[PDB]
Amino acid sequence: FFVHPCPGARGSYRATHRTMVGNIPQPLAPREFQESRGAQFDAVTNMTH
Amino acid sequence: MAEYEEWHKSPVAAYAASCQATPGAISAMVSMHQKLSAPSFICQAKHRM
Repeated sequence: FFVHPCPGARGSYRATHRTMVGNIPQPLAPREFQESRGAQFDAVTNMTH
Repeated sequence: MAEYEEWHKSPVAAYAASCQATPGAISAMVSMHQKLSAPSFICQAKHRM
């Protein structure tokens, strides 16, 4: 969400979709969580590095 | 070919696409070709497999 200041003098709230898991910020999806979520991507596909 | 006939059905190729290259997965394929017969079961239950 953000504030849209264009019409007249007041603003109104609008919204753009985040489209990804990674566009969740670091207070709500921290650095060691995205590391421990891609290590679960690894265990299911069983890819070879 | 129609794959409801051959000795290798679909989930044999689904195993080979998801392996690691470990030599324990070599002997898994040889242990995979047990033939599910009734006088095959005499062989493994004798040897405790």
